[PDB]
Amino acid sequence: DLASLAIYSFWIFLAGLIYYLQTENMREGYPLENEDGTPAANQGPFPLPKPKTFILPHGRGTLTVPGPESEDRPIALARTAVSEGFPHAPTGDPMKDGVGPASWVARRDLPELDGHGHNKIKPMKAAAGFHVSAGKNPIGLPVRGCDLEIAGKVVDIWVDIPEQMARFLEVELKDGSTRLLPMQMVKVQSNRVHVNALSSDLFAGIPTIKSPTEVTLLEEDKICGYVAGGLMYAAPK
Amino acid sequence: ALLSFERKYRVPGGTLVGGNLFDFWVGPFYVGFFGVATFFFAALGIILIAWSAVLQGTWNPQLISVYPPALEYGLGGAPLAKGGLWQIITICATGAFVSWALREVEICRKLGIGYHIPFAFAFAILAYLTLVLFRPVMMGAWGYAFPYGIWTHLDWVSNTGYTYGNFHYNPAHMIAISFFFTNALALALHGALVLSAANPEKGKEMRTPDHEDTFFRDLVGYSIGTLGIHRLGLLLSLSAVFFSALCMIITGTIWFDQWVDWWQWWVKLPWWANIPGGING
Amino acid sequence: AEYQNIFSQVQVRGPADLGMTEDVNLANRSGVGPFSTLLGWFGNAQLGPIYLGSLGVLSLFSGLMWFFTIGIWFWYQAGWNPAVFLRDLFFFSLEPPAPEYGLSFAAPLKEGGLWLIASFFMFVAVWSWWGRTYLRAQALGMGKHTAWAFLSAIWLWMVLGFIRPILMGSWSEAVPYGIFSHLDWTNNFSLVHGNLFYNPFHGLSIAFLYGSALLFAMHGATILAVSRFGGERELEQIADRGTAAERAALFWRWTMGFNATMEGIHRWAIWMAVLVTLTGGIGILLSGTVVDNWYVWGQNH
Ligand code: BCL
Ligand code: BCL
Ligand code: BCL
Ligand SMILES: CC[C@H]1c2cc3[nH]c4c(c3C)C(=O)[C@H](C(=O)OC)c4c3nc(cc4[nH]c(cc(n2)[C@@H]1C)c(C(C)=O)c4C)[C@@H](C)[C@@H]3CCC(=O)OC/C=C(\C)CCC[C@H](C)CCC[C@H](C)CCCC(C)C
Ligand SMILES: [Cl-]
Ligand SMILES: [Fe+2]
Repeated sequence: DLASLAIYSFWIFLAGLIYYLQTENMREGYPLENEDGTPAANQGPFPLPKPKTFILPHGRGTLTVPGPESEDRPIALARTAVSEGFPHAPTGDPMKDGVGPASWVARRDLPELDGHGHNKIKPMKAAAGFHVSAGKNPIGLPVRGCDLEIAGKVVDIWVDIPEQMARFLEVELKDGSTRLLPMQMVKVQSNRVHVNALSSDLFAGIPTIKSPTEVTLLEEDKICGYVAGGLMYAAPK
Repeated sequence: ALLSFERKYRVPGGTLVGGNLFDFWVGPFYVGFFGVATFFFAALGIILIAWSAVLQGTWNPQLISVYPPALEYGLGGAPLAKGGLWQIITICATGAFVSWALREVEICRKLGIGYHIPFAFAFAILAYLTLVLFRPVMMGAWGYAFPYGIWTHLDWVSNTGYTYGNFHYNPAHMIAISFFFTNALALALHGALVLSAANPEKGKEMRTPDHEDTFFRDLVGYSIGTLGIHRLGLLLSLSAVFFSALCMIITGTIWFDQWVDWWQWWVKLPWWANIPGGING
Repeated sequence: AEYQNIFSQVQVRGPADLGMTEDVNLANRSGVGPFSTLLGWFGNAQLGPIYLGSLGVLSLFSGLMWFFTIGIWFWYQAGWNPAVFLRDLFFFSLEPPAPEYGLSFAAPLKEGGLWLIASFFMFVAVWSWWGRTYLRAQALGMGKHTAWAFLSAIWLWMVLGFIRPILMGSWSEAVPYGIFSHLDWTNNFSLVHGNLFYNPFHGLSIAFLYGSALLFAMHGATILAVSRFGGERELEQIADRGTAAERAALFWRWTMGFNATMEGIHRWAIWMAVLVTLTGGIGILLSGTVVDNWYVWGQNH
């Protein structure tokens, strides 16, 4: 029967489709490793995908995946048990070491570029015509931590020009320096900006950026990682 | 085993119950208190299904069917073989689904991310609870819930539906369907767009988000944006399930007739109700 | 409580983005439209510009004619009475020619001929639009994933209104142009073929339709959960994996035992959705042409 041949054929096609999808989804992180970093014996029934290349715009080079996988950065963690399956505890300051919920990835120390080769993210004071068009404007507002103490004041807004959206709030600290705060980790209010992830004294520990007009992917990851990590490492305060 | 970048994330903490007593993984799976709880409920639920199968006299997954108590049992407990199994299995499932959600929450805490996922999963649980608990309770009997059988639960959908004529006329059902269709449309478009940007024409450099925007702008005159599309996808699928639970929680509780009759608040309207002509005149 | 990033807290507005040029013929790109603060709370506020080429205009022209043919017919059914028009709007229906006419085009206007005319226009409108989704991607140097995914939806539509009717021998088998009437056609179609629940392709189609809501809920929530690390910027995460892509992957690996990649999740997405209409088209195409009763068919196989 045709209907019978059809459905039978579809299930064959589907098994082949799933096989393809799973291997496509192994272009990052595989092969699997033992907790000591060495390759793991069991890699599953699905084989490693064959290399594919991405030619990045603006002479940024080419990415090949799968490929030599390495965390080009030290990991301040230690095994908690002999066997596998147990937590690895931070050897130092998780927040400062960038581990656990405060982890960051060694991305390119370059700014994400827009389609025309310009910095994607930029402080409003450097983006002609950008302004708050709705909602409360956090600029000039005090930034308060989970300790209820004021850590500083909002001196600017870093916007994703292409998407026209607020991504970072630049906060000036007592020492007079500034730090970027992810927009999705703050709560803008009528009189202040509340940050539940950090305590006022921890804002200084937020990794700093080199240029005052741009931010690299590497820095964005350190900033975001550090801030999100406060939810677990700055909660006691 | 671990993904090459996973180790730095497998730190202690994030639990809601049991401190570090269950703070560990089994293979890739995180356990946690809710993990052992899920295993418990799931194991007991599966064992009871197997028991119901021994009673049914079949091992075929196509025939095994666990029916709820008869309507005569109202909301009371029933004997294992006559619906009790369905009642206990329903309790185990609810415990398993809820525990699964709380386990996700712990996972969210350990990774320091938002709780959007378990929050979203809760809508599905509420939809399940609507058909198996809320509606049955409001109608006065567990027997109004669906049976646990691959094909028998479809017959249930059919019988329940036709009990009200053509279910297509349930206005809340229309809305849910529109969200379901619009969702699949949006998922297809979003997957396509990203892929078309990351895997451009041959002989071209990987596209940027701007190309995605320009594409949808040229095509339909508006780009919701990278953030917007994920927000929309979540909203479409959640709204679909919401209107699903809604179209069922009102059927047989505040509505009892053929759903097509509902549309009279528009047709039989006093004035034009009698104007000659059209389809209803 | 915490912020959820479902709606923006503070909207920002700057110069309108005219878009990438690439090989797009700017001669057909309109000017920029106004900003919608209302839309700005959920997504972007910029409206337009839009592109209109020869194919788009043709598509718009045909589409409007399709709408005009159905509308004019509705007025006729309403007796040109505005009141009757608004009350029976959803009850009006432009039905296909009766069976007697087979696949003939000789059906009288008031008895199916107008349906054929409306279908001609819809056929041109859809395919022209399909060519357009292909051309818009080509001009920007993008892959043709959108045109291919669109072909899947078009496939179900082609089967419902043209392919199956032709193999069945009459236009009477096609779907009528009416809100409630096409709903009744759908219900009748199932009763006539022995319960569509037993059409395995319908079952698969449901699994993917349900699976699409499951997958987008999973994906939408996941990206929002890691938006605090710039997760929504998926293309860059693909080019240079960040903690956002890693945390998202680990959340799922720890939850269900396996995960995706920032790029691979979109292949899962495009296929989950595409399979909906793909399997659905097959199931409908096989109905009445090869299988008359699905329930019965299923008991024997
Ligand atoms: C003849 C039948 C009637 C009809 C009768 C009914 C009835 C009766 C119902 C629907 C319902 C629905 N109908 Mg209808 N329906 C008809 C025709 C249609 C048509 C159409 C093209 O014709 C469409 C598109 C729909 C669409 C729909 C959906 C909106 C809705 C189902 C989604 C849902 O509730 O998800 C909700 C999601 C869930 C219930 C899933 C729960 C998930 C749980 C939490 C997780 C499970 C975990 C698992 C056990 C673990 C597995 C382990 C494995 C190893 C992985 N109907 C016809 C006219 N319809 C249902 C509804 O609204 O329900 C609320 C419903 O009850
Ligand atoms: C929501 C409206 C109705 C309903 C209407 C329909 C209709 C109509 C159809 C299905 C179909 C299915 N339904 Mg149902 N279904 C309902 C509620 C449920 C529940 C529940 C706990 O709520 C479950 C687990 C299922 C499960 C299923 C799957 C077996 C099948 C494929 C759907 C799919 O892939 O979705 C997307 C989900 C995924 C892709 C995730 C993977 C889910 C796997 C496939 C589900 C495993 C179910 C499993 C066998 C239960 C035993 C596990 C325990 C170990 C014992 N339904 C309610 C009552 N269902 C289709 C079919 O062919 O049925 C025969 C079908 O046509
Ligand atoms: C009594 C009714 C029968 C039944 C009869 C049918 C029939 C008959 C069909 C389905 C089909 C479907 N059914 Mg059913 N179905 C039943 C019960 C159910 C239940 C349930 C009880 O829970 C569920 C979940 C479903 C689910 C489904 C879907 C998986 C599937 C539709 C795919 C889709 O997205 O189409 C929506 C998408 C399209 C129609 C694509 C068309 C797109 C065109 C190209 C766009 C035109 C746009 C236009 C030009 C104008 C608008 C543009 C504006 C300018 C914006 N059915 C009951 C048992 N069902 C369809 C299928 O494939 O079945 C195998 C189908 O034909
Ligand atoms: C609210 C919108 C949509 C949605 C979202 C959603 N689903 C989710 C999530 C989210 C956000 C998860 O995080 C979670 C997940 O982990 O995904 C991989 C999940 C999930 N959605 C699932 C299924 C599912 N979701 C569905 C639907 C939807 N999910 C929506 C469309 C459907 C249907 C029918 O449409 C199904 C079948 C699971 C794969 C997974 C949750 C896994 C889980 O809870 O595991 C714990 C339990 C077990 C391993 C087994 C329990 C054993 C029971 C004791 C017995 C079974 C009895 C059962 C009631 C009978 C079923 C018989 C049928 C034939 C009727
Ligand atoms: Cl065009
Ligand atoms: Fe995405």
